[PDB]
Amino acid sequence: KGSVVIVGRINLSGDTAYAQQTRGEEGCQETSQTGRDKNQVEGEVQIVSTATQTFLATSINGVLWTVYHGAGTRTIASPKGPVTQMYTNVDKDLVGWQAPQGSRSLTPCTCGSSDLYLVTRHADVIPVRRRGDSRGSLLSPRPISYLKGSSGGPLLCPAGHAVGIFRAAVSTRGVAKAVQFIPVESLETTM
Ligand SMILES: CC[C@@H]1[C@@H]2CN(C(=O)[C@H](C(C)(C)C)NC(=O)O[C@@H]3C[C@H]3CCCCCc3nc4ccc(OC)cc4nc3O2)[C@@H]1C(=O)N[C@]1(C(=O)NS(=O)(=O)C2(C)CC2)C[C@H]1C(F)F
Ligand SMILES: [Zn+2]
Repeated sequence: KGSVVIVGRINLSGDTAYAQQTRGEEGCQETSQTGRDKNQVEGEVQIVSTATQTFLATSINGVLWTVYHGAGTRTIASPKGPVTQMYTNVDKDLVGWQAPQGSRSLTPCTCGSSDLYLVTRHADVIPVRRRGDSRGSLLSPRPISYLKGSSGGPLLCPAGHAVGIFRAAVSTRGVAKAVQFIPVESLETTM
């Protein structure tokens, strides 16, 4: 199987969040096969792809994290070739690689806030009220299509620190009312 390939990023550096593509589909396919990606990486949230799926990956404490149901056991493409996973935990739906050079890492949240913000692959910043260790409710529910492809993205606190990794959606009749996530403390324990 090919490598996971970084194909873009969510720019959060300014006052406006927006998605940027850094590699098109043909270059993605070639890069997945070789595992050799010479593109410069920037930012905290990467848009990633395999031959068959696209989703997100988030750098926290020097590790690029994403979901097992997107990446499986795959390597990630890098300037020196394929890089093997540093963490794999199917029971948490969690994988991680060493963060690529040029990426910036989020810091784990320590403030205990229950007012969260989910960042999607379309650079929507969606307010979420935390409802448990691994769940939060959308303040404004919306069709699940708006969340598809955003697994591996971050939930952030009001200070912009990482609270969790988006894993699954709670959907009733196609409407997403809540999200389910990997708490950052599970990542910290993994580390
Ligand atoms: C394979 C999809 C996974 C499945 C089902 N799931 C759901 O969300 C479902 C749906 C009904 C919506 C389908 N909800 C749902 O279970 O809710 C109930 C409340 C929770 C409690 C259960 C959590 C289970 C998490 C999970 N652990 C796994 C572990 C190992 C594994 O090994 C193979 C596969 C695993 N699979 C898992 O979950 C996930 C999903 O779709 N995640 C999102 C996404 O965007 N993925 S993606 O980027 O498009 C992608 C698919 C390209 C990568 C965020 C949504 C976005 F769509 F909103
Ligand atoms: Zn915080």
